[PDB]
Amino acid sequence: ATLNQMHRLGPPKHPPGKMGPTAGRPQLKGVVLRTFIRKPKKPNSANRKCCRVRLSTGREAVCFIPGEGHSLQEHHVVLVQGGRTQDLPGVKLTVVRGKYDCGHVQKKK
Amino acid sequence: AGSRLETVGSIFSRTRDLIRAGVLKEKPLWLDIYNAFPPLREPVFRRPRLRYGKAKAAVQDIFYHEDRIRAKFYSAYGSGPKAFDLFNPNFKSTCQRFVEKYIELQRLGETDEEKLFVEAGKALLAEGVTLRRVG
Amino acid sequence: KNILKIRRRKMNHHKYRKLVKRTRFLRRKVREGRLRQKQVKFERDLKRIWQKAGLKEAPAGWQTPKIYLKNQ
RNA sequence: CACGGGAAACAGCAGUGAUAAAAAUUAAGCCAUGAACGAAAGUUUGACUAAGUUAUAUUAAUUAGAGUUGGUAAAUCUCGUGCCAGCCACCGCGGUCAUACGAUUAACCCAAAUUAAUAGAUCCACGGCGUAAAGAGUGUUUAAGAAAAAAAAUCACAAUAGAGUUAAAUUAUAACUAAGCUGUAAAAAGCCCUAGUUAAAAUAAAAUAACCCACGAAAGUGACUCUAAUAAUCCUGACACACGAUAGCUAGGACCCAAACUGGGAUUAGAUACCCCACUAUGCCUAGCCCUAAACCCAAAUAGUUACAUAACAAAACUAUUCGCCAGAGUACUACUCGCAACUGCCUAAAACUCAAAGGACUUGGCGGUGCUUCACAUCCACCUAGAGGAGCCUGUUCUAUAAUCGAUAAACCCCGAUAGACCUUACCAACCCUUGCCAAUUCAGCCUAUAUACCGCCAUCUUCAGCAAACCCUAAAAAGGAACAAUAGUAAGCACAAUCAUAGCACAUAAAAACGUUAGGUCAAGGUGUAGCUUAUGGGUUGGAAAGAAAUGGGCUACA
Ligand SMILES: [Mg+2]
Ligand SMILES: [Mg+2]
Ligand SMILES: [Mg+2]
Ligand SMILES: [Mg+2]
Ligand SMILES: [Mg+2]
Ligand SMILES: [Mg+2]
Ligand SMILES: [Mg+2]
Ligand SMILES: [Mg+2]
Ligand SMILES: [Mg+2]
Ligand SMILES: [Mg+2]
Ligand SMILES: [Mg+2]
Ligand SMILES: [Mg+2]
Ligand SMILES: [Mg+2]
Ligand SMILES: [Mg+2]
Ligand SMILES: [Mg+2]
Ligand SMILES: [Mg+2]
Ligand SMILES: [Mg+2]
Ligand SMILES: [Mg+2]
Ligand SMILES: [Mg+2]
Ligand SMILES: [Mg+2]
Ligand SMILES: [Mg+2]
Ligand SMILES: [Mg+2]
Ligand SMILES: [Mg+2]
Ligand SMILES: [Mg+2]
Ligand SMILES: [Mg+2]
Ligand SMILES: [Mg+2]
Ligand SMILES: [Mg+2]
Ligand SMILES: [Mg+2]
Ligand SMILES: [Mg+2]
Ligand SMILES: [Mg+2]
Ligand SMILES: [Mg+2]
Ligand SMILES: [Mg+2]
Ligand SMILES: [Mg+2]
Ligand SMILES: [Mg+2]
Ligand SMILES: [Mg+2]
Ligand SMILES: [Mg+2]
Ligand SMILES: [Mg+2]
Ligand SMILES: [Mg+2]
Ligand SMILES: [Mg+2]
Ligand SMILES: [Mg+2]
Ligand SMILES: [Mg+2]
Ligand SMILES: [Mg+2]
Ligand SMILES: [Mg+2]
Ligand SMILES: [Mg+2]
Ligand SMILES: [Mg+2]
Ligand SMILES: [Mg+2]
Ligand SMILES: [Mg+2]
Ligand SMILES: [Mg+2]
Ligand SMILES: [Mg+2]
Ligand SMILES: [Mg+2]
Ligand SMILES: [Mg+2]
Ligand SMILES: [Mg+2]
Ligand SMILES: [Mg+2]
Ligand SMILES: [Mg+2]
Ligand SMILES: [Mg+2]
Ligand SMILES: [Mg+2]
Ligand SMILES: [Mg+2]
Ligand SMILES: [Mg+2]
Ligand SMILES: [Mg+2]
Ligand SMILES: [Mg+2]
Ligand SMILES: [Mg+2]
Ligand SMILES: [Mg+2]
Ligand SMILES: [Mg+2]
Ligand SMILES: [Mg+2]
Ligand SMILES: [Mg+2]
Ligand SMILES: [Mg+2]
Repeated sequence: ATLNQMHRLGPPKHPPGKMGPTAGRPQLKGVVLRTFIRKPKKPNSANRKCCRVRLSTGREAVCFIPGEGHSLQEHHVVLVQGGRTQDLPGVKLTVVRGKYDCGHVQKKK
Repeated sequence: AGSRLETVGSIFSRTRDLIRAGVLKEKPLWLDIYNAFPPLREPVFRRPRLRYGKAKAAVQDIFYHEDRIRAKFYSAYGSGPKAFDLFNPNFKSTCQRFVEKYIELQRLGETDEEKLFVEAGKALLAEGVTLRRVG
Repeated sequence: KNILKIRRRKMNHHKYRKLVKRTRFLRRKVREGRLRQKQVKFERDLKRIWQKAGLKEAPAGWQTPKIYLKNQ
C-alpha cells in the first residue's frame, strides 16, 4: 500500500486466539452420558471407543478414550483434555487416563 | 580442471583467478602473451537486449555537401554516360566532374542555383561530355 | 483450469435460485414481517425522542409516515 | 450514589461451605522496621519480623525416574497382532516378514524431575493486485494530497439528441400459370387460403466500402440529409453527482422477420435436449423504471525511463506521485443488517463448522466419437474362395449332479497341462490298515498342504514393434530436452532389428530369430525352492468306487447329394 494508506489503517494487529473445546482451560471435569463407537474417516479404518460427556460448563460433547480396553459406564465422572483425534471427524476431546473413574490401562494378565 | 562458465568473466579473468586459487597448476601460453599485449576491450559476456521506448541508436548518417549537389545532378541527367567502375580506386564519374565544376564556380561567388548549375553543365560540355538529360 | 472455480459458483448459484423459487412465499412472509418490525422500531425511536425531551404527546400534527411498509 | 430500600455483609489474618482443572497455619512474637497515641519511660499493631505448609521456580548436594527411537528429529532388536487391537504435533502407521500398535532387548534424551493439556511470549504487508487473494462498469467534483526540472489547450473518418428521408431484401394483396410446396444425415409432421413469375404500402434491419481503425468517459457508435454538439491553460480524488450492454418491469403504440415458452414431428432405453414445423412473451417506438455482465484489452490514473534485469505462461522490464483493493480453502455472488420506484431483486457481506490443503504455470506420458497428410496387403471398406452359426455324431467347457481331484478359463481359455484316465496312471471318495515310516548318518524321514501377490525354471502377449542402455557432452536450469545434410549440439560401446546360418547350389520364400519392458498374465501338481503350515497324520499302503444329463456352449468329423 502507500504510506498514507498504511497510516490510515494503522499497523497490522495479531488477531486474538479463537477458543476451543475446553474453553481455554487445561482440563474439564465431566460425567459420562453414553459409551459408544465411531468409525474413522475413509483412508484408514477401525472402530474407535468414544463416550459422550457432559462438562462442568454445561456443554455436552463427544470425547475419546485412549488405550486398549476400558471400563466406563454412565454416571462415571472423568476428566477430559484437549488433544484432537485425527481419524475421528468432530471429536476434539480426550479422556485423561488415570483420574477419577477412568483407571490406568491394566497390563495384560 | 578449468572453468566452463562463459558468462561469469573473461577467459583472462577466470584463468588468472583459477591460477590464483592454486587450482590450475600450469600457466597456459596464451596467458603471458595476453598480459603482454591485451585487447582493447575485456571479452566479458554481455546479453543483447532489444531497445525499447524512445531509445534509438547513436549511429550518424553519412552526408556531404557534394551530395546536396549530386542529387540535383541525378534528378536532371540520371546516372551519367560513363557508367561506373567500382574497381578503379581513383575513378571519377561524370557526376563527380559536375561536382568539381560546380564547386569551382561557387568560388567565383555566384549564389544563384540556376547560374551555378547551368554554367557547370556548359563547363562540362566544353570538355566533351554529353548530358542527354531526362524529361 | 480456472473453470473449476467458475463451475463451483455456477452450481451454487443455480441451486440457490432453484431454492428461492421453492421457498418463495415463505420468504415473502419473512420479509414482510421484518418490514413491519422495522417500521415499529422506527416509531419507538421517534416516541423515545419526543418523550426524553419531556413532551407528553408527539408534537402538533405529527403523523409519523410509514416508510418501510411503502406499497411495493 | 446511599438520604432511603433490600436486608444483616472476612475482597483484613486464619479458617469453612458451595463452586472450579486449580487446595499454605483456625500458628509465635512486637525483638527489628513502619504506623497510632503519649512530655516521657512506653503501650498497641494478623502491617510486619522470624517460623509452619507446598517440587511452583532457582541454586546446592545426600537423590533415579520419566519421555522417546518411521521422517521432520538424537536413538531398536526379538516376539505377538493381522485395516483387528490400537498409534500420530504434521506427514502418516496397522491387509501375515510392523524399526510406527502391544511387550521384550538394546539405545537416545532430559533428570528430582519428565511428559501431556491449556494459555502466553514470538509470529502477517515498507508485501503484493495479466494468469494465483486483489485495479473496484464509467466520468466529474468534495475532503485530502501531489505540485518537486522542461513544454502543451485544437482539426479526413462510425460520439450524442432531435427532425426529415430510403436503396437491397421481405410481406398484406390481387393477376396469370403449375399441382404440389416446405423440410432434413434421412424422414415425419405442417401447408396446399400453397408454389413460380409480374405488380406492391407498412414494419424492421442497415450488402459492398472496412485488407480502414475513427468518434465517445464508459456502456457504445459504421444507410442518407440538415440542426444542436463532443468539460478543464488539462495532476490524483469518493460512499457525493450524473451515466451505464443484454435481459427484465409498468403504460400506450407497432409486428415484416426472429424467437425463450408451449403444442405438434422425428430421434432415443428415456429425450421434459440437440434436428423439423407452428406460434407467444420479447427484440421495435414513446414515457418511466431496473443498475446487472467473462461491464475482461482479466493489465488503475498522471508523468516518465530502456538503465539493472529472464520463476513459468502471457502482452518485455521498471521508476515517481496517488487512490482502490488483497491476510489458506471451502461454507459464500450465502445468513443477518442499512439503503434503494428494486417485494423470486440489487447493493453491503459474516460465523459456526469442515479440511491440510485449495490454487497458478509447466513437464513427460497416455488418451481424444479433434484436424491434416500417408497408409492397411489376408486386410479395415470395396471385393474373391472355402467354412462356422441349423442336423447327427466326436471331443472340451459351463452349469446343474455326485461320497468322489486339481490346473487353464477376454485378446493371451475351451482335442488346453494330456505326443493321451478300464486296474495302474491318480493327486479324488469310501472303507480298512502302518507309525524313525525308500536313504550312509541325522529329536528325523515324509507332505500333489497354503501362498504363482515371495520365487528360479519354462512360456504367453504387445511383436517381424523398433527400440533399450551404460559412459560422456550441451541447456541465462535441466521435471526434462538434445534433429535440421546447402546441417542449427550432440558423440556413444553394448543388446535388439539388420546381416549370416537352416531348408544340402543361387535367388525368393519359409523356418528360426525378435532386446528393454507391459499384463502382480500362466504354472508351488515338471522339478526346485522363500515364508507359513501338518507329524500314531494335511504322511505311507491295500481293496473297491468316481456315477449322470434339465439345460447352455466352443472346436471338430460326417453329411445334406
Ligand atoms: Mg489405513
Ligand atoms: Mg493426541
Ligand atoms: Mg491417582
Ligand atoms: Mg457448492
Ligand atoms: Mg456502594
Ligand atoms: Mg480470608
Ligand atoms: Mg472489613
Ligand atoms: Mg472447601
Ligand atoms: Mg496452585
Ligand atoms: Mg488436600
Ligand atoms: Mg514494633
Ligand atoms: Mg516500639
Ligand atoms: Mg498476635
Ligand atoms: Mg505411543
Ligand atoms: Mg511380525
Ligand atoms: Mg514416531
Ligand atoms: Mg511401540
Ligand atoms: Mg521442577
Ligand atoms: Mg484473480
Ligand atoms: Mg478497468
Ligand atoms: Mg462487478
Ligand atoms: Mg400489416
Ligand atoms: Mg405428409
Ligand atoms: Mg447498408
Ligand atoms: Mg476535451
Ligand atoms: Mg480528476
Ligand atoms: Mg440498462
Ligand atoms: Mg426493453
Ligand atoms: Mg407492451
Ligand atoms: Mg410477437
Ligand atoms: Mg421460426
Ligand atoms: Mg416435444
Ligand atoms: Mg426519440
Ligand atoms: Mg464489452
Ligand atoms: Mg475486474
Ligand atoms: Mg483511479
Ligand atoms: Mg502474503
Ligand atoms: Mg473463511
Ligand atoms: Mg450476481
Ligand atoms: Mg444476496
Ligand atoms: Mg449482520
Ligand atoms: Mg480375414
Ligand atoms: Mg464341412
Ligand atoms: Mg454350417
Ligand atoms: Mg453344428
Ligand atoms: Mg474342469
Ligand atoms: Mg494348487
Ligand atoms: Mg480355477
Ligand atoms: Mg488372460
Ligand atoms: Mg482310477
Ligand atoms: Mg486305486
Ligand atoms: Mg496326499
Ligand atoms: Mg505371475
Ligand atoms: Mg536402432
Ligand atoms: Mg527452460
Ligand atoms: Mg537424454
Ligand atoms: Mg549406443
Ligand atoms: Mg542359404
Ligand atoms: Mg530372406
Ligand atoms: Mg516364429
Ligand atoms: Mg534376424
Ligand atoms: Mg494373477
Ligand atoms: Mg490362476
Ligand atoms: Mg511342492
Ligand atoms: Mg457340445
Ligand atoms: Mg483347439
